[PDB]
Amino acid sequence: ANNHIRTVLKLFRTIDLDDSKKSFYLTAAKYGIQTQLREPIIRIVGGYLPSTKLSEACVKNMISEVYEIEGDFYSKFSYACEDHAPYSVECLEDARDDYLTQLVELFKETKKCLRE
Ligand SMILES: [Br-]
Ligand SMILES: [Br-]
Repeated sequence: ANNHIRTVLKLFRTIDLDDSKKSFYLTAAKYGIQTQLREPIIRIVGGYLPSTKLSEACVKNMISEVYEIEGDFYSKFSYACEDHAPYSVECLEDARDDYLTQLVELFKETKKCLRE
């Protein structure tokens, strides 16, 4: 219900990816989080009855893993980019598929623990 939506949106708003990173990188990283995690989780918890207990521990662990997954994306976009110059669109594109794959796997695991 809308109480669960509020709780989940507030937790997603705590995600700080470092807004001084390249604008086009942040656009991609945030869009992946939005489309692979925030929107599908909001769809799920919006359907709960208002009295249903949502596992905040489950959502908070999901948030923690987003930082790890985005940090990996950023390293491969920048200094650890192998085949192209750091910050190049090739580096972003070359790392983006795996970033999204990791977010999809995190979504699948998070779904299992959402209900307390
Ligand atoms: Br949403
Ligand atoms: Br329910």
